[PDB]
Amino acid sequence: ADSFVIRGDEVRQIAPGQTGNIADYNYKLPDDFTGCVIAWNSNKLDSK
Amino acid sequence: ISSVLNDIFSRLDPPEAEVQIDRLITGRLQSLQTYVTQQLIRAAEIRA
Repeated sequence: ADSFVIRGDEVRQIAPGQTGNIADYNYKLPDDFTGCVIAWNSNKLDSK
Repeated sequence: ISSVLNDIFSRLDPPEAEVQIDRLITGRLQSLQTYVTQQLIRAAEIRA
């Protein structure tokens, strides 16, 4: 299991076989990947 | 969508690219199979 926080409209860029700044330079996924991916909003608990 | 493997790979994401690769590979295999079958049939009359 892995956990982190991203800026919000890069959530679709996490998926396998996709490119961009975040998924290119900080977290990459293998081509053949089986696990599940989860996300939710933390504005009220995180932005200040 | 296209008849060039590297074009498929560059333009699409790995799953969909795999789908196209399988499509082309099955088509080419079946075509070669037809060639071999006709040739086998012809060889029999040549031998007669």
